[PDB]
Amino acid sequence: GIHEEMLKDGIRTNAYKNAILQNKHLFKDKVVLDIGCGTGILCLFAAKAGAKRVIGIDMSDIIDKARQIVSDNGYSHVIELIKGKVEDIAQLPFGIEKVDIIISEWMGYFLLYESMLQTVLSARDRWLRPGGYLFPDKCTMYICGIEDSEYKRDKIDFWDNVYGFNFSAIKADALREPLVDFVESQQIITTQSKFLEIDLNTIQPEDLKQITTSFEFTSQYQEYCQAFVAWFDCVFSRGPHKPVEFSTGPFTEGTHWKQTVFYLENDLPLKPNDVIKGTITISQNKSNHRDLDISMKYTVNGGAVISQDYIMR
Amino acid sequence: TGIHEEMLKDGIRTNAYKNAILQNKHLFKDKVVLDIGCGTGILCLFAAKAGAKRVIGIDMSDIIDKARQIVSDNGYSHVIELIKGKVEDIAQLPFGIEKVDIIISEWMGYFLLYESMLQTVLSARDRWLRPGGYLFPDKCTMYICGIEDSEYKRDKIDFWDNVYGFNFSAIKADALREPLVDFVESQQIITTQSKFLEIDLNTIQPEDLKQITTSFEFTSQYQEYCQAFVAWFDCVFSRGPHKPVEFSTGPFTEGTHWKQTVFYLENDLPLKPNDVIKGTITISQNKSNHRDLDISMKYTVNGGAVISQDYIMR
Ligand SMILES: Nc1ncnc2c1ncn2[C@@H]1O[C@H](CSCC[C@H](N)C(=O)O)[C@@H](O)[C@H]1O
Ligand SMILES: Nc1ncnc2c1ncn2[C@@H]1O[C@H](CSCC[C@H](N)C(=O)O)[C@@H](O)[C@H]1O
Repeated sequence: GIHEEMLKDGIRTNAYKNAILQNKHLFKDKVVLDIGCGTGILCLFAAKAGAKRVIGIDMSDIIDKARQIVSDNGYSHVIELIKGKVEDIAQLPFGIEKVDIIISEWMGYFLLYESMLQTVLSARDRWLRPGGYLFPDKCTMYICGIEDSEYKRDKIDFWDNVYGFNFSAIKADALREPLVDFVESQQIITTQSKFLEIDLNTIQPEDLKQITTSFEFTSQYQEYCQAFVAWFDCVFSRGPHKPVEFSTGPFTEGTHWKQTVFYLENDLPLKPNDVIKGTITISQNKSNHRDLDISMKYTVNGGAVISQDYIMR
Repeated sequence: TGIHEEMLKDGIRTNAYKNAILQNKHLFKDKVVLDIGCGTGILCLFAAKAGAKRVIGIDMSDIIDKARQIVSDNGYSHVIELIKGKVEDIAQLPFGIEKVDIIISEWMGYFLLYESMLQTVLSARDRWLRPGGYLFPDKCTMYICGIEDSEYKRDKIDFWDNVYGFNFSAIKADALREPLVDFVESQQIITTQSKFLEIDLNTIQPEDLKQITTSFEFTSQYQEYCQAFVAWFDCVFSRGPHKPVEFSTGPFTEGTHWKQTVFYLENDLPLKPNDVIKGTITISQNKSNHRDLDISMKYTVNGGAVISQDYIMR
């Protein structure tokens, strides 16, 4: 079910498609490895671009349907597929020990949740020759404040009266869950703050154990603000002769990632030119490591510190 | 927890249960009530508010903890007792209770039967339900008809012929075997509706569910191509209410969270008005995953040659 959503993600798939096939001279005779190949669509892109040898890794049984897809499209001699977790691979096949390029569809929701980032960097440190390329290599995260009163009454305030009963005991866990959904451009009531940047060319895995950063944006209206919305941008920076990018924000057409919406326990009554400045800290949950802890502490006009904690479960 | 928000925001479903219970307070008053898969306890609260003397909720997930608080918060701790565990693992009901007067359960799965709690409801009925007790709800019937759905068949099935210039037809086979759980507009229905299954939880034996064999018949009303069949189930709170309560999950009423189940035809049927599509459906537990649903169809158009298709709901 995943790969239909992936392949129907036009904005996503076309970005990878353009960055690969629009630099055929770059790819020709290179050895390419594709972390999480799935149906093999990107392996097919690299092979079509001219790669001499392509390796796909994938842990599910989708590896089987991919072999057939690749055999059907006449690249079985070029594209070699391995079933398994990257972390279980003794050696790449055929005694290959270095690769020229690493391809991965690794970005999760909120970029980092259930992402393969920690896997890509492991394949990068094990196999990527000095100066190799990563498609993609650079991500920046943004955030801003929105007016979203209709949805906050519906997903948050709803538990105060459920068929006449008082279900407020759930209200806390509703606020703790960030919402993955689409936000309309009209709802934004502030400027946008860039609060994180990952460069897979240089970022070291240790620098991900706990991420500490901050954000700043200014309100433009006298308005109550009920949530913050984050999203990430992607660049195939190094490799193409002109850069390729796609966004997951609300100013362009949607991707399957949507946006991430973070509900404020108390609405901030903002006035124009109010300065919202704050700290975000992001780390893997202590108990279930596939969960994402995200803590926020912020102020409005250097005022008292509002703090909220979120778990992406 | 994502399940229970979805369940509770399903208005058509929750109000049917709300109506079947609170509209018979004289029936429920002083009864002992059992709730299979109580969740947040909303139905227990319906039962307690209805006048029940004792309500018991069973649930295997940890949501039972939040339900304890919700019950205490709405002032029913003395009525409603909650137990954590699988119903099939409960040694005895609490307090030395050995029989109950009413069983409430939200058990219906997708396509009514896929990953349904039906066989759990039935052990709880055979273990604890007094002779002549009530099951909320007790009778479900399934319907089927044929639709015009060419735009979505081109998009969900024909998509695999060329994805970004490559040939992905190897995916096509498994795409057709997977029934689509989704909403279909009534406007697309091009045939009469065939009722092809009926379950009465008062009398059905669990064994009679391992393999269900039945049939269906519906008539085309238009000159039109038909690309899929759509099935759905209705629910009735038959015995207990003095005027019956029901809700549907079909495309002529408001949507519920179950939506509809769509069965794509490998070959489109060019139908004419008054064509008769008649067939056998058989539904059985998959051999490899027992929680997977095998669904087999063999049918004709005007008694012509037998078209047959097989599906797995995984
Ligand atoms: N640690 C790991 N080792 C090997 N494969 C992994 C993995 N973690 C995730 N995967 C695989 O990565 C895939 C990500 S989906 C992306 C598929 C493909 N690159 C495309 O764009 O269409 C999943 O199919 C999953 O099976
Ligand atoms: N074998 C089993 N034993 C106990 N609880 C079960 C069970 N199988 C499913 N359940 C529970 O049944 C619930 C069904 S969801 C329905 C919740 C509630 N009755 C409502 O309508 O709002 C789930 O919470 C699940 O935890």
